[PDB]
Parts: sequence; structure tokens; C-alpha cells
Amino acid sequence: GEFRIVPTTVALTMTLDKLDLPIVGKPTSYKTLPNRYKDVPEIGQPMEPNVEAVKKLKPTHVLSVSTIKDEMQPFYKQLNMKGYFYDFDSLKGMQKSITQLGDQFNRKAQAKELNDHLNSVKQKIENKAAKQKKHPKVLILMGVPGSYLVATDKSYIGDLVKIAGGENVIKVKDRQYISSNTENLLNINPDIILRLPHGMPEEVKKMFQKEFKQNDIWKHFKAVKNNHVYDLEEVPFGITANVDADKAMTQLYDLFYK
Ligand code: HEM
Repeated sequence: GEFRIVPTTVALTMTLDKLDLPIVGKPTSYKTLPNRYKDVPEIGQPMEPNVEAVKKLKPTHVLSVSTIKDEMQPFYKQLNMKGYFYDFDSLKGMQKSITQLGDQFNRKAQAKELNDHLNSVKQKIENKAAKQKKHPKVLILMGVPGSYLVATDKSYIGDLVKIAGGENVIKVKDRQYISSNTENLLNINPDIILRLPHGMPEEVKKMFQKEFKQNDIWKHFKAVKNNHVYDLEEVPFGITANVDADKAMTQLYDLFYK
């Protein structure tokens, strides 16, 4: 009858806190987790939780996200439990996931409240963006340890850019993040370049720093010449949606129009 839930991602953990739910394990993260989970044990990093540690807690439900569904299949196999891959790649997707979590875990009122808040902020920002005369063309880079990718409309940051009134210069939509070389970056004309870090932020920012100094293509971008290359904080600007999308939407709108 009772649920023993283990969220494997920081976004899921913060979502279950907004839903007023207890959990039995939590991800290993450098990020701030809700205070109420201070004492629950860590189960390893989101992308590779410890199979042995998760089993130990006798969970009823182990939760993951759409963004890494394929890379998580072996984990769930070894766990020998049902895969849960909540869509956290857009506001609409996360809204659906929140409703689903509310239904699964008897938190329908709490889910509706959070969804209503996020919907209200989204609508308000989209309303403001509609009234803007100009809309920046935007290139979004997602830096990970060793390399950087380009974010599409299918990624959370892509959705945020769209909501805030930006036009993503990357038009391909079949995956969330694409290689630095999938679309050619000489064929785009962005007003704004956004750089988001992941996994190892310190290493990523010095990597972006060195890339922009050493790869000749960047000096020629007008966003670079006009000082509109922005390094975004991984919190609220992460690799998936999170319940602090209200802050992310508001902050991005304010960066675009100031
Ligand atoms: C390139 C090598 C990569 C490395 C070494 C890496 C490493 C990490 C690390 C260290 C974390 C935990 C950060 C924390 O302490 O909270 C994390 C989280 C995560 N990563 Fe990556 N990452 C990489 C690329 C990617 C890519 C390409 C994706 C998929 C688009 C991805 C998806 C995720 C997701 C969904 C989480 C959980 C986010 C959350 O906790 O809400 N990672 N990764």
C-alpha cells in the first residue's frame, strides 16, 4: 500500500518536495536539495545510480527522466523494476509529469497548484514576449565534460528560449542536444549566444573560455563582437526542466529585453 519512492534526479527530487512526498533515497549531487530530505541516503549520480544501494532501500518506485531514457535501460534491467521516464524536456512535458506524479502518489491537489503556478508564469511571460517588437535570434550551447553540444527546441532550454520570445537559429528538432558539427555554425546569425554548463561546471566554463579564444569561427560572430554571449547558471538553467522554471523563464525574458 505505502510508497517507497526513489527519485534518481535532482529535478525529480525537487518535484516530489513540491508535492509534499517522502522519499527513501536521493541522488548524489553537488546541488542544494530540499531540507526535508537532509537525512535520506544518497544512491549515486543521476546518470548512473548505484544498483546495489537502490535495492537495499526496498523501493516501490524508482523514477527517472525522458532525457536519458535509453542510457538508463541497463540500470532498470539490473534493478529488475519498471522504468519510469517522466518527460522533463519542456514545460508542457513537465506539467504532464507533475499531473501523473500527483495521480500516482495521492497528491492531486498539490500537483494542480504547482501546475497552475507554472502555467500562470509561462502565460505572463509569453504575453510580454508577444508585445515585444524585436525577437533575438539565439544560439544555445550545452557544455558537458570534454565537449559542447547545441540545444534544440526539443530541449528544456530550447523551450525556455521560445517562451521568452527568442528564435532558436537551430531548426532541427529530432533530439534535445546535437553535436557541435550536426548543424553548421557558419550558416547561422544569432543576436544572442547562451552557454549552459553541465556535470562539471568549472571544467565546462574554462572549456568554453578556451574554445572561444582558440576556435577562429567565434571572433566573426556578431553576438561575440557585440558582447551578447551569456554564461547561464546551471541552477535554474539545467539540462532538463525543473520546478524552478518560473525563475528560469522570468530571468531569461529579463536577459533578452533590458
Ligand atoms: C558528456 C559527458 C557527461 C558527463 C561526464 C555528465 C555527468 C553528470 C553529472 C556529474 C551529473 C550530476 C550533477 C549533479 O551533481 O547534480 C549529471 C546529471 C544528469 N545528466 Fe549528465 N553528463 C554528461 C552529459 C550528459 C548528456 C549528453 C545528457 C543528456 C542530454 C545528460 C543528462 C543528465 C541528466 C538527465 C542528469 C540528472 C539531472 C538532474 O539531476 O535533474 N548528461 N551528469
